Amino acid sequence: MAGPLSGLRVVELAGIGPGPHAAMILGDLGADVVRIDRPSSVDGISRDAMLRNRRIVTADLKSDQGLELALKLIAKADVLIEGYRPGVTERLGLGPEECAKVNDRLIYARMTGWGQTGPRSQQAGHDINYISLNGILHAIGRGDERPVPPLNLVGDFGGGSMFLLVGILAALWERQSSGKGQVVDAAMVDGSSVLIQMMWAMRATGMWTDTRGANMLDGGAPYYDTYECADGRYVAVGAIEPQFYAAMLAGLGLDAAELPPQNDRARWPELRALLTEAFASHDRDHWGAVFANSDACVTPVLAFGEVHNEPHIIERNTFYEANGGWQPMPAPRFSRTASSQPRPPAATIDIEAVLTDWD
Amino acid sequence: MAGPLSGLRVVELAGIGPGPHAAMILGDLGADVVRIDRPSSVDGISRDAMLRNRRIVTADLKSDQGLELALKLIAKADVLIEGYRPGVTERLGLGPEECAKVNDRLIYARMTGWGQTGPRSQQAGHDINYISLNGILHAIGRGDERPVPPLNLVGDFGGGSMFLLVGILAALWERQSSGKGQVVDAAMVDGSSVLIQMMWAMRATGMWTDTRGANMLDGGAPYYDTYECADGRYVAVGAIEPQFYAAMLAGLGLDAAELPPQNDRARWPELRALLTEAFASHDRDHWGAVFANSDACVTPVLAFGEVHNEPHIIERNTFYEANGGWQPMPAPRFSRTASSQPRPPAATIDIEAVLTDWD
Ligand SMILES: CC(=O)SCCNC(=O)CCNC(=O)[C@H](O)C(C)(C)COP(=O)(O)OP(=O)(O)OC[C@H]1O[C@@H](n2cnc3c(N)ncnc32)[C@H](O)[C@@H]1OP(=O)(O)O
Ligand SMILES: CC(=O)SCCNC(=O)CCNC(=O)[C@H](O)C(C)(C)COP(=O)(O)OP(=O)(O)OC[C@H]1O[C@@H](n2cnc3c(N)ncnc32)[C@H](O)[C@@H]1OP(=O)(O)O
Repeated sequence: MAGPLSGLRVVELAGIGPGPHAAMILGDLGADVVRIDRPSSVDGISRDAMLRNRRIVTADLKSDQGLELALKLIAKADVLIEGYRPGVTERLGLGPEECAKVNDRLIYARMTGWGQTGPRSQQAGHDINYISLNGILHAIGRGDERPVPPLNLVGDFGGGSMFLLVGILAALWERQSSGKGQVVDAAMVDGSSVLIQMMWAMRATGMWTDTRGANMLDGGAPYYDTYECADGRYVAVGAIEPQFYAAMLAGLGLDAAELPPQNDRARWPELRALLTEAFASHDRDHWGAVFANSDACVTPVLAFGEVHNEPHIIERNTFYEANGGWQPMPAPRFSRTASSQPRPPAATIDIEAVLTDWD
Repeated sequence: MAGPLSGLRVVELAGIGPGPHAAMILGDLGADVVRIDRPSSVDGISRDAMLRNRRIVTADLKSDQGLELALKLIAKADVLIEGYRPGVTERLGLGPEECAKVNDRLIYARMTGWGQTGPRSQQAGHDINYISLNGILHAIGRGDERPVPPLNLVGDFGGGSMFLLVGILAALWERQSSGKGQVVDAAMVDGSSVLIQMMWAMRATGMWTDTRGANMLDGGAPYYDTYECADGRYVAVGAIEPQFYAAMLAGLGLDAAELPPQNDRARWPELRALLTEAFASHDRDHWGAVFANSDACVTPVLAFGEVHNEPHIIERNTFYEANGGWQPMPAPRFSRTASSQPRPPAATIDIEAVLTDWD
């Protein structure tokens, strides 16, 4: 199996959102990932590209046979991933303490939103809930409107699966001294809070306020925002540094002497009005040309369906084609032990066949 | 030094955004992290909490002595992090090949937005630019408005630092088998694409559209969005699963029989209006009480300044008091080798000291 995690063995108790995303990435980087789903489920080969780089197996974990086979897989593996509510694996007989009895090398990775304990620890939730409690959601969107969810990128993935991954891999490094596994407790409410550490840093030094839409990086700054062009499509401007901002102004045709200072916040309304009228005067693809190879920090805001036509995307093979759609190639990239193209979802395998393989 | 990464040595070439965030998380988990800044920028003790769990040293990397001292660190280290444009470390004489001469075990980690090669590889940029090219930014915000940046959470951190960490720690695992380092190439345009793999998966199966504000998780669904309350504050609703949705309706006082179907998208505007009126008739904290211990997936949207007073946050110690204010405690969490509270940024030390300390 190609990639730096060749030889790493992972058991994933099938759930939704962060658990499978983390499992995907371990698979992507060469891990041997076996996913146990319920029989009531799997009516064919999966159509869900997120289940790439998997072997799927079926097993009623409520039955004693189910549990036994499961504990035999875990015995032969380096990592377990579960993202059920706290208590669920315990009650199945697949809890950490049970796992520690058949494999004290196990990295026992627990993916939740609220964490393992505390008042919300049994409440159902999704991304939007976890980021609502720690200040993140409130910071996202225009100042004249209610907050807008940043899809499920910040709680589920950035602050969720990715922290689970770092935990697993950090724990494997620990396991190199100690010869012992341990439990990784990844909660979206915690990981997302470390994800936004910069805002907490800036808040402390007076460089970030709680007012939505009134900061340097939330859309409040005219030089860090999107602009509507003549065709109704958009560009993004990120020209924070003064030298990049000056480069942007020259490409737009605006003389710096006729504008308010870049960082005179009291005159941001005027500045925005000027930049707005300028970008509105030509179409997105015009601005893409003007600013290609410039440091002006102006880029076209492409829709998903146009991404496959962008030269920089094509040339670095950020994406590959698979069963009626582009999908992203593994990230990040490795010079010597490169990942390979992901293996698509495969039909279910037998749990005995797998135990054989793992010897 | 507490945490799973005790004994890991990291040299960080000072930069902005994702590199410092990665180095911070490594530090948080107990890595020994030495950050080389330039003499010209360091003054007092840094007031940037992102620089916690560091030793800071200065050095003109353009001098003969600075280059030498730096190469002697890297000789003794496990990982190097740099986040300059491609070619920059090569020209300083700190490129991968030069480092491979003095330490074939080094994990050489390169954090960029656009990657190591390709047409955009020398273009200045910020988060908003990287996420504009791969479809992410276009998908964020309300449908009748221009896209809104989700701060710098998705390119810099979620698809940036976190992928640099996954690559560093995966490469360390590969090293245990191979005896050798390698180069990790973490590009924000790639990582953020993998971060949003769920949308590409959903797009392939006809369950995600390129129309902004018309999807299950972008704010277009009335059961996955924020709602303004009687007091002008907000709740988040995340009631995707029909059973949680039913529980929310009961708590709102709304008879399901009176309402359009949860997932009849043609009638979402109509459903939204009914839910809007309901949420508007009481204040945020009222809804917080009503739905505590519920699976209705309704949570108060707290501003940063309110987070310190939420019971669930307090009791799990998601934050600690610092210097200027509250900061996120390390994530994720480890049962056996737990992280300690971060060490605040401490004054510049002398590079020779570190070399003594390390050899
Ligand atoms: C993309 C998205 O929408 S992402 C979801 C975001 N949330 C999270 O993942 C955080 C994790 N915590 C949670 O909130 C939950 O996982 C939820 C809310 C997503 C699901 O809630 P629930 O449906 O109550 O599931 P919960 O995790 O509590 O339990 C799963 C059940 O399946 C059972 N189960 C698991 N695997 C199997 C199996 N192979 N065969 C049979 N039963 C099984 C468990 O034993 C449990 O039954 P029980 O609780 O009645 O004893
Ligand atoms: C918070 C935010 O907004 S963060 C996200 C920003 N984006 C990225 O990080 C992507 C990757 N990095 C970059 O694209 C760039 O570093 C930018 C766009 C951020 C800034 O561009 P530049 O200012 O041109 O920096 P670049 O990386 O090209 O080079 C930095 C210079 O610092 C110099 N330098 C670095 N360390 C030292 C030192 N200790 N002493 C002296 N000089 C030093 C380098 O030698 C280089 O000099 P040179 O090109 O003049 O030979």
